[PDB]
Amino acid sequence: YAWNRKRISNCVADYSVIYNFAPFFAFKCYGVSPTKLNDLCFTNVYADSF
Amino acid sequence: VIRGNEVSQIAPGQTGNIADYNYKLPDDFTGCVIAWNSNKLDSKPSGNY
Amino acid sequence: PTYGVGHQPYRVVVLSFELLHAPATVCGPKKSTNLVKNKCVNFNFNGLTG
Amino acid sequence: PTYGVGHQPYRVVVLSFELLHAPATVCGPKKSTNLVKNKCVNFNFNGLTG
Ligand SMILES: *[C@@H]1O[C@H](CO)[C@@H](O)[C@H](O)[C@H]1NC(C)=O
Repeated sequence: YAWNRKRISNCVADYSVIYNFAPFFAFKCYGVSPTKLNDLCFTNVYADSF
Repeated sequence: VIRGNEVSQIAPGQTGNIADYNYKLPDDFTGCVIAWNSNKLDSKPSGNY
Repeated sequence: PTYGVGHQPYRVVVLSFELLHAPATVCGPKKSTNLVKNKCVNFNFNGLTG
Repeated sequence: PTYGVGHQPYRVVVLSFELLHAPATVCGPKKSTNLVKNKCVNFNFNGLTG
């Protein structure tokens, strides 16, 4: 009910180092692909945790 | 034998660590993949090397 | 064994089949039937049904 | 209990609903509304909307 929001901006996003940080099976994405996250690149990232 | 994060890497049309430098599958692949947990036979408390 | 479920070892066996272009060597269990000619029948030749 | 994770017992309940052709008998908590006629309204009759 009080989930935490964090803004990610002005840095270099390496998505290949997420996997060895938490024990999760699937990096479930909807509009993009998890293996192609380094070639394309974005404007801003929002991280919500609960 | 791989780890649990890379089980999704054994698929045609994937990139990463296993699918790029260890084991690459063709795009016209016709076959099956069977992956099962081995926490008892392939694991040691001091670390499997 | 103290790791999470996303870092357990996983045994992987990949069965890659070659499709029927050569004479067949490995085949599944099916009972053969004597050949008939000059009659409209249903044939199953090496997995090819017609 | 010493067997693997794929040989464990699994309890299965299959809920098969048969579609509405007879008068409907089993369905849940949707509050009914009084019926008005001779007006373009949005109707919900036994689950079908229009
Ligand atoms: C979890 O994050 C902490 C942050 O201090 C780090 O020390 C630790 O190594 C991380 N866990 C793993 C498995 O990388």
